[PDB]
Amino acid sequence: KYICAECSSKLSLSRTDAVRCKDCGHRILLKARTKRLVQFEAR
Amino acid sequence: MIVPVRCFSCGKVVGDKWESYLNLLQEDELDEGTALSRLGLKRYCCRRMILTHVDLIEKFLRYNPLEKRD
Amino acid sequence: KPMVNESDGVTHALYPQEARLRNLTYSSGLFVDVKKRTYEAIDVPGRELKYELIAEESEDDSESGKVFIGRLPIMLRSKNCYLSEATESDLYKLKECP
Repeated sequence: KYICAECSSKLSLSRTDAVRCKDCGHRILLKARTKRLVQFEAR
Repeated sequence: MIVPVRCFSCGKVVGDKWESYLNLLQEDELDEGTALSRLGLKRYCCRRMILTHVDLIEKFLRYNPLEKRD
Repeated sequence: KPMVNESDGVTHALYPQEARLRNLTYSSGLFVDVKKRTYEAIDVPGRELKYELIAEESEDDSESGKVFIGRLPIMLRSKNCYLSEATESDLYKLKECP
């Protein structure tokens, strides 16, 4: 999964698809945080 | 940056009083010293906490973590 | 005004955010008019050459006369930059620091 940079539209991209937004057509794409929260210990 | 919850020196709590403190300044048009003493802030360290606070949370809030320029 | 042409050949105005994030260079383009003239004279030995106007290429009447000459960097907030006339809400939506 990913997310747009202007409108923050929800997008899914493959390993070959162009790195663009479908609605706004921008070239800046952000990831999405790990949906499953993972517990950790600081060592 | 939101108001500190506790006083760094005497352990007291000042976090909840910020909203009510802002009320006295323009609704009642009081001065700063009397407003500070109206809320039980008597040691000058608590007065230091409330008096010299820069509230930066109202500027980040008009903004998004995506696309700042330079 | 500053703008960028991608590898695909598409042209879009460049803004400081994209230059910062994408490692671009904030700059614009320069256009200069060029005119050409050809003179021809009969080289008679012992006499001064007298050239006469024959051909003059000047495309001032068409947009093709503007010869592209290069790209010039732009300093922020100067006259050309988009930031010059931006209000506080304009700076926020473009995400400037006021």
